[PDB]
Amino acid sequence: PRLRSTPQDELHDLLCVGFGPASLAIAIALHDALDPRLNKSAAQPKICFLERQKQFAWHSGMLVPGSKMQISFIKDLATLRDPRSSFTFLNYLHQKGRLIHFTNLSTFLPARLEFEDYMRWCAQQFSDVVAYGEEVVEVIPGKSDPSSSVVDFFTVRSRNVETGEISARRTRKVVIAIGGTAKMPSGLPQDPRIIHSSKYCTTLPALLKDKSKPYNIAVLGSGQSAAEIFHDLQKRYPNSRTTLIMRDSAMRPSDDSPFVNEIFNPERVDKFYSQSAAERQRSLLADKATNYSVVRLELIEEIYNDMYLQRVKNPDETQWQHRILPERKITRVEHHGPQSRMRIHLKSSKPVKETLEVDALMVATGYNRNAHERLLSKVQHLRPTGQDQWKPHRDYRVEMDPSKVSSEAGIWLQGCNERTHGLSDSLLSVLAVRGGEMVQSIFGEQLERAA
Amino acid sequence: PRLRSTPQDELHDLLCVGFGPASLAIAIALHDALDPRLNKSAAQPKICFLERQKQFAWHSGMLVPGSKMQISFIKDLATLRDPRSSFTFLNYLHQKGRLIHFTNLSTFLPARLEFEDYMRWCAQQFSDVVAYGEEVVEVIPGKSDPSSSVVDFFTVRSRNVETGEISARRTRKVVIAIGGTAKMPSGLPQDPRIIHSSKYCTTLPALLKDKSKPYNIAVLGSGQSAAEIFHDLQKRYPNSRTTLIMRDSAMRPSDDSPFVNEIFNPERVDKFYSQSAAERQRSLLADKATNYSVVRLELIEEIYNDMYLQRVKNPDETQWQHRILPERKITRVEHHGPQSRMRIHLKSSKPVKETLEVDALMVATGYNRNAHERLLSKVQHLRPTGQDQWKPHRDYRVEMDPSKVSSEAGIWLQGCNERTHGLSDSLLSVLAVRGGEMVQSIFGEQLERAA
Amino acid sequence: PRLRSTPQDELHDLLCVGFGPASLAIAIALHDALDPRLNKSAAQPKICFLERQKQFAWHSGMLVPGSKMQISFIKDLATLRDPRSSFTFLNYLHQKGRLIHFTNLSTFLPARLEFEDYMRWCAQQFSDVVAYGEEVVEVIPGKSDPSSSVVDFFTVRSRNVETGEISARRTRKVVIAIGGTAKMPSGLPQDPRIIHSSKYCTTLPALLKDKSKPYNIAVLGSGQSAAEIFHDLQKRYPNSRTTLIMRDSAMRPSDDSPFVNEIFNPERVDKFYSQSAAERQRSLLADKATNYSVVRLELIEEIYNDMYLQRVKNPDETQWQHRILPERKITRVEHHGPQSRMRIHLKSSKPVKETLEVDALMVATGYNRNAHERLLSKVQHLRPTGQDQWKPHRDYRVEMDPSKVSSEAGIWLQGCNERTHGLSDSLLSVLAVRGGEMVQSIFGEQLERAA
Amino acid sequence: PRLRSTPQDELHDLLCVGFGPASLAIAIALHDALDPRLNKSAAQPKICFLERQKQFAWHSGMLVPGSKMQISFIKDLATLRDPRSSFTFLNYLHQKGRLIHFTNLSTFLPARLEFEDYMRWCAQQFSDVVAYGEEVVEVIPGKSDPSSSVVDFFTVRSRNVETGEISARRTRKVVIAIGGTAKMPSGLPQDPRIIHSSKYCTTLPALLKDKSKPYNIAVLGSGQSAAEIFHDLQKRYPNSRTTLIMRDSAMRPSDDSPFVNEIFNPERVDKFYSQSAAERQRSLLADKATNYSVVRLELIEEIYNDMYLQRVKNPDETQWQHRILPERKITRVEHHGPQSRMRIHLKSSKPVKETLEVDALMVATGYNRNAHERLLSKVQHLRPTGQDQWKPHRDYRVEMDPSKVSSEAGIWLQGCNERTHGLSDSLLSVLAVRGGEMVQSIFGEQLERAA
Ligand SMILES: Cc1cc2nc3c(=O)[nH]c(=O)nc-3n(C[C@H](O)[C@H](O)[C@H](O)COP(=O)(O)OP(=O)(O)OC[C@H]3O[C@@H](n4cnc5c(N)ncnc54)[C@H](O)[C@@H]3O)c2cc1C
Ligand SMILES: Cc1cc2nc3c(=O)[nH]c(=O)nc-3n(C[C@H](O)[C@H](O)[C@H](O)COP(=O)(O)OP(=O)(O)OC[C@H]3O[C@@H](n4cnc5c(N)ncnc54)[C@H](O)[C@@H]3O)c2cc1C
Ligand SMILES: Cc1cc2nc3c(=O)[nH]c(=O)nc-3n(C[C@H](O)[C@H](O)[C@H](O)COP(=O)(O)OP(=O)(O)OC[C@H]3O[C@@H](n4cnc5c(N)ncnc54)[C@H](O)[C@@H]3O)c2cc1C
Ligand SMILES: Cc1cc2nc3c(=O)[nH]c(=O)nc-3n(C[C@H](O)[C@H](O)[C@H](O)COP(=O)(O)OP(=O)(O)OC[C@H]3O[C@@H](n4cnc5c(N)ncnc54)[C@H](O)[C@@H]3O)c2cc1C
Ligand SMILES: NCCC[C@H](N)C(=O)O
Ligand SMILES: NCCC[C@H](N)C(=O)O
Ligand SMILES: NCCC[C@H](N)C(=O)O
Repeated sequence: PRLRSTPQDELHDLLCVGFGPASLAIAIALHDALDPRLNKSAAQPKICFLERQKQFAWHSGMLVPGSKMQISFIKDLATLRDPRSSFTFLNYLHQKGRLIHFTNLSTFLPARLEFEDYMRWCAQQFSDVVAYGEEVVEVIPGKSDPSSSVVDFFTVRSRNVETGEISARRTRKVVIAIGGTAKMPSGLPQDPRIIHSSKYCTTLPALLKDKSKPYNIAVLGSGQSAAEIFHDLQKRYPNSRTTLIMRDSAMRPSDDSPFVNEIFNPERVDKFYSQSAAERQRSLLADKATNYSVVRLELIEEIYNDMYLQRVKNPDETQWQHRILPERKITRVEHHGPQSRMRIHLKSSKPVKETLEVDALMVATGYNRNAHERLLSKVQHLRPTGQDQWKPHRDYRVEMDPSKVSSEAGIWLQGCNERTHGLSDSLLSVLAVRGGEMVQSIFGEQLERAA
Repeated sequence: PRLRSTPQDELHDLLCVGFGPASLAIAIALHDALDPRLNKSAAQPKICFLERQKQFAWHSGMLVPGSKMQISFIKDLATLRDPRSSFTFLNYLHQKGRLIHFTNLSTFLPARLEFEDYMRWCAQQFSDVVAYGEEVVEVIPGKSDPSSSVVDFFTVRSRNVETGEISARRTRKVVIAIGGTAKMPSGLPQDPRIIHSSKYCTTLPALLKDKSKPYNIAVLGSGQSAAEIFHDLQKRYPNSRTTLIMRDSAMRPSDDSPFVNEIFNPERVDKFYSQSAAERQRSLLADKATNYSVVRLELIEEIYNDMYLQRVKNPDETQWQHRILPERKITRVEHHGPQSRMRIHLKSSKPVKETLEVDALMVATGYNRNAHERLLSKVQHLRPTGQDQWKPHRDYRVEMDPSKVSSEAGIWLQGCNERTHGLSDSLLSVLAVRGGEMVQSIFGEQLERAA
Repeated sequence: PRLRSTPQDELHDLLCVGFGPASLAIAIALHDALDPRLNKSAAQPKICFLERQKQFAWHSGMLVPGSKMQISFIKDLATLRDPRSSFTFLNYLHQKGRLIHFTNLSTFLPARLEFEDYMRWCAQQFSDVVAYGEEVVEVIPGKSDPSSSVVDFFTVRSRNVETGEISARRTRKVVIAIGGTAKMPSGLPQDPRIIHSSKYCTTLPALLKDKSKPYNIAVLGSGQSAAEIFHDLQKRYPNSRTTLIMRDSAMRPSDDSPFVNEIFNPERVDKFYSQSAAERQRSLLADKATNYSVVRLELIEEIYNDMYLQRVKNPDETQWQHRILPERKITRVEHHGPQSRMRIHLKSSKPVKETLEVDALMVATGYNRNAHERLLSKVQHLRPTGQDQWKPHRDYRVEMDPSKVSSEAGIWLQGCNERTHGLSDSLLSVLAVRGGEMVQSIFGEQLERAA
Repeated sequence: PRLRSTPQDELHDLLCVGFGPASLAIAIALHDALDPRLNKSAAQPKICFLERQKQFAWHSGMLVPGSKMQISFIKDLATLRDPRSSFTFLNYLHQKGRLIHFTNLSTFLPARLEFEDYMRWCAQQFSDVVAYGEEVVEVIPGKSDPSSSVVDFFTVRSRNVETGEISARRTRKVVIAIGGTAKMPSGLPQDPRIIHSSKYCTTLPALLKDKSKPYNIAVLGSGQSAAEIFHDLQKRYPNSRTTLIMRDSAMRPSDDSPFVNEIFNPERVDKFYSQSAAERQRSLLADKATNYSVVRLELIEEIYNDMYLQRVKNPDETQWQHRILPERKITRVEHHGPQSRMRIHLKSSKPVKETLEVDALMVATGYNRNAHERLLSKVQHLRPTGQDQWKPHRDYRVEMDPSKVSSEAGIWLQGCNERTHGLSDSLLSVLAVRGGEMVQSIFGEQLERAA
């Protein structure tokens, strides 16, 4: 099958906000559900994806040279749902003439560059139904009978990133799959020299143009992003003096041990979801080291080894080209001085220390997943009376007042539901299976008519 | 699609001798070629497989506990030809409800027990076209016009392993895929206590019945089979005294390094085949350590570690429970004595040493691949005049005198062609791709009519 | 030098309670301080060690086959203080004729069996100054002038483990290095079938005598001890049905990552000690995963793999020979029934489940380090007024009222000071350096006279 | 003890030619034999070492960034002889304040930079007895009674590398420990752009000065040196186009498997030496993959991975920045052209291909160990009549006619005796033990007088 485009003016069955991996997994699952080769029961649903980037890209600001996936390739966008799918990583390799060559690597962990290209190869097959350069700015409730008190569609308004014009599309069902936004410490001032990890590859080279210059560059944080940037900077700027600032005492290893890791299994979502709010909070805390503020062991070991080599060359740590400053917090940033370097004031992170002069501060402090709140502000009144937070059901559809919203209309959330669905929610871990679940939840009636 | 059985009395399009992995890969490729889901161009060919075992089994005498595949699961019976195939290892796992669980192991190397079950799961889907308990004993030339000098079919005669009756099936094309036979040193006498590695799991427990008894058991050889048996015996018979006898100075590691390993790539068969006899002989020798008389490093290290632990317990090697005797050869076996133990006489393997008294000698000396010669003795006269060896073309069809044999008739060899096709010939390495190549070579005309 | 014995009746310079690794490291450091070859400045101090075991043994109840050290051999009993010492692991190997052979293993982690033998080899060299089979039962204050209010020696009373007779030795200085006692859940009743991990190898075989019998054996806990026992039982009793009961959701991996692991460095003791009580408590919690309720990754992976193999054989987890039951707690133990099996009642560990019938319950719930409290009850009054807990100084000497105790008398604690000295206190990590520090603290005046 | 210098004019007991690791191990063993702390039996022997380098350096032309030892640190210059020695790698680390830090790396394989510094630290302690900048040019026989026919000393003549003046020293005993000389293919012409691997770090940067320039650089060979240079060039010159030319089909992995590796054990020298010439030749061939024309697996895998990444970026191998050209041999080098690039003509190495234009050719073709022949030309007549090759005894002393040479005079060879003493001869493997053996062989009489 081949998904054809729907004219902008027609009522859509589904409109998806964002075309990152989460939305792409839904597109793939729909294709597969409509394929007679895979689904024996298999008109076309009217679907559109809106993506603010001008083309498909996966965390392009963090495509650090040599960076690797932290998940088995088997957990791609189709395999766990159907290994026979044309959208598996192995079939992508076969199509590229690279399958035997990848096999000879004996690794489950492709370069992030390669995995992005896999997803790009998948994404390109849906170009007819994806509108790029469209930033969704609001979702507005709609009534086919404006005199009634029942909402039965939604209008999704997006802004063209190049022209700035506003387009509207109407749909019975909306999916919001917009990932996360850069989290910045509230104490830090705004400055072109202060840059979030998410914009590392895309904006730092424009600030620090000469790769041979002895720049002083600090990195704030101790998670995977902070470690990757710290390590890369030492290769990208060979004569630089880099400094890793962390409030913890040390970089800590990610837990990928097999029993613990079973929390990422697709079948575990049912189990997690059915737990109480207290139990879910308890569970997420207990398993935090699988995902948050943690670094892959291999990378920790490499950075440690690099530090040891500095010790061999010079026993005085204060003279090392690259340094780590643990149990520190930034208390003041001077950035109005005549020189191109900022002055960073540090204290102990325990409940006055040194001063650093730097050309740039990379801030690897993670992400927030609350941007859907702003997009859904105008539909908040459709929630049950007195409810001031969106409550996703197991099938990811948000709860709305049944007396206010028709059964045929709804809004689903994707990627922002860790609190209710578990640690796998924001990752690639369950995307293949979740895509299949989403297609059933959204298009079930049509698929049942064929079944 | 589903391959239906052909009545014994009808002329077959293809008859395959053996239903091990090589024949199974052909069955799978044919299924896939006939599947409209995978091949858009896709009556049924008349096909039968004859297998001497009573059911599908893969080296059952060597299904040693804990034994592992020495090849990536990606090199299964379909993936390298088509990752979308229902016969991939990953789809097998999915069907069994085990895919996520295998993923969590982070290994490319399943237990041999698991891989056999994968192949058994594949094999069971062809039960309608496989006759088990049928040992093929001869291939006889046939002439549709007996007064002419042109052969245009073959009669394949098989012996029922239970009843002993002789059945005949006629076919235009024959494939011989019968693997290897046990290679035994010519100096060794016949004795129930002298057993080839291929019969280890199936016959040794019948000889040495009490698992707690202090048996003396020797193992001859230094390849993967010898190492696996040596290591297993120490677990199976905890109180036994085992001795590894080898003519080499040491167990040597298998070469699985990535550049060298590319010799096993499916596309390399073309390159190898087109080389001269001298070059091919040279090439096979240079790369011998990838496959022959070699042990997986991990297993060498485990055995070595076990030996070290014996040293900790006792510094006198002569007192060790389990011993390795390198650079030795057996010169005499006494096995007519009144006691249940044989007397093995050893000398240096260099161009008189000790004596061992043992309850059993496991002989792990490898395999010969010449059994097709006996089966094809009655068709030898169809080869070009003066040719006293079978010459497989690139497509595995043996050369026959075109003035004696019709273009529609032929015999293909599988698994015994290392001399012409390379080190991957006897392994699982190229089976998926080779199956596809075989289906084209044998059924091409029919498939072209559909294409 | 060679430490000669002191007659029981003479006033000792030092008496050490316990001859485990901590006391042995002090003996070694004293030898080394007195050796002219190592210390250029170098009468004999009057010293005695009292050990309740009949000979040197290191956690003999947990010398599980195949069990390994969780610390580099470089952190032996001398190397970190002086690599030239005759008491290094490498010199032990050299003396045994095993150095080259160990080198060829390429491991930093010897078998626990080997490391015990290293320590036994060290211990045997101090046989003249160690009294075995002597259980210290009390430390009594002594006054050379009984009419005065100043304590200037201590009497250490011990009970002969064979004869039961009481011996007394007088000393100016005492070291208490008695390790830990078995920690048992308070809810469990006393029963010969309920056995702590510390008595696994020494007492379980006496209870379950027939190694081939299909016993049901449970294990309580999820730390290294629980994992080792769980794994071993499956080898020791091949036909048994084992069950691992844990309150956590999963076995979690030990953190041995290099930055975090620096907390075990000898120089870090100064840093840890100088922190506030609050900071120390915070620090110990943050780094808990380096030592407590954690399993070596390799062992987790092996157990996981064994579980997967059960899945291959049978997809129904309830039928598996060996099982893990996570998030469970024991609420009732029935052990008065006519059968030889106890009935264990389980519930969820979250704030009624199944029932198990077992022949034995192995309880791997860790250790307490409070036994010094009982031994020092009669000297408690020498602490500063109102102080109801022993307060070790940096040099491990407990604080006593200077107006009550002479400067030449004192009591040191070893191995029970994690709260004040850090996570390395109970381990082998800092023993070499700590031994040297202890010798200076205790014998400094004599050593200064030579210096 | 401290070895004092001998005036140039005095008769020496020993003169050693070369102060690389082999001579340094002798110096260390002598120190240790004379140390009362280690040898209880312990005037000073008159000794001098002559070294052509201006200071101690270990293969400085191949101190490639990130390069690692291929041998356990335990096989340092003392440990296998005496772990108590002050000259062990661990004691070096302790002295540098780095022991705990190295321990935390969990590696047996220090950087070559670190190991050189270890050896430099050892070497500096013998500065009084080492004359640097002295290139030995000949050994001349000497007779204390010139009218007699008996040689009883040797004169060693050396050339000052700075002034060019000739100095002579007289000695009863000589050791030649001069390592190897650069082996170059005889077909290659002399050119500043054609450089042996041994001069990579020291001379290539002087030829290719701009690290950012898009140079074309070829590497000839497929051993460890060729792989290290190939890999490093890609980092040193990021915009370069590198090409690895090899006559073999692939880089092959070094055999470091534990049983095979036992050939490097010090005790194995006795066993190897006592074999016949035929057996020794056979043995060296069988074990070639442990040392010659082989690459460490880890490095092969890294290079392979780098090649795969090029494939991801571009499926056309001809466009890759860095390429490997297997089964090739150089037949013509054009190097008289007006451009700065040479033209290299390649053919198949099998019994016309492409053309490469390159700025430099690195030639990693190994070493010869025959330079002692030139130095000993004037003493050849002292060998038994008709003997045209030097024959080292087990103790490394060359055979001389007893009627021509006094028992108190002799010449020993070190590092060039693989044919007679085995594969460990040229390596660090047996240096500690061999040093001890050499001290006994040379100074035994003096040491026996003390014993
Ligand atoms: C550097 C990095 C590496 C990672 N690597 C891994 C890994 O190895 N394995 C793993 O499982 N997880 C990984 N993750 C986790 C990651 O969250 C998932 O891989 C994945 O990106 C989640 O997909 P998503 O579609 O939910 O969110 P995203 O990938 O963020 O996609 C959301 C999309 O919505 C678009 N969008 C946002 N706002 C709007 C708007 N208003 N209108 C229109 N479009 C909009 C964005 O442009 C984006 O394309 C990584 C995360 C980071 C930051
Ligand atoms: C113990 C062991 C482990 C191995 N593991 C691996 C591995 O991990 N990876 C890998 O790539 N290679 C491995 N191999 C190599 C092995 O040769 C292939 O895996 C595979 O078995 C080859 O398949 P085949 O069909 O050519 O031969 P076989 O597997 O031997 O199958 C031939 C079949 O023909 C039947 N047969 C024989 N004679 C007759 C007759 N006269 N009439 C009818 N039927 C007959 C036999 O019963 C058998 O079923 C292993 C080999 C051994 C011995
Ligand atoms: C199974 C196990 C394995 C371990 N493995 C490691 C490892 O790999 N690495 C590591 O660093 N740590 C390990 N540890 C931590 C362990 O605590 C230390 O290795 C070490 O045992 C501490 O030595 P110690 O002398 O302080 O205590 P102990 O080893 O317990 O020694 C105390 C001694 O005092 C004796 N004693 C007790 N009471 C009396 C009395 N009243 N009178 C006389 N004598 C008495 C005891 O018999 C004992 O010999 C392990 C612990 C366990 C339980
Ligand atoms: C790049 C490289 C890396 C290696 N790494 C390892 C390793 O990891 N492990 C290992 O076991 N082996 C290794 N080797 C093997 C190596 O041969 C030994 O490590 C070691 O160098 C042998 O020591 P030697 O003293 O015999 O020879 P050399 O190290 O070559 O020392 C000989 C010395 O004699 C001097 N000399 C030469 N001619 C004269 C003269 N006419 N007069 C005066 N002085 C002279 C030289 O300047 C030199 O200092 C490596 C070899 C190379 C090339
Ligand atoms: N940060 C990525 C975590 C991936 C997870 N361990 C999984 O297997 O799904
Ligand atoms: N449980 C033993 C921990 C040992 C510690 N990682 C150390 O290196 O000292
Ligand atoms: N090329 C160095 C080889 C070192 C050798 N495997 C050894 O252990 O001595």
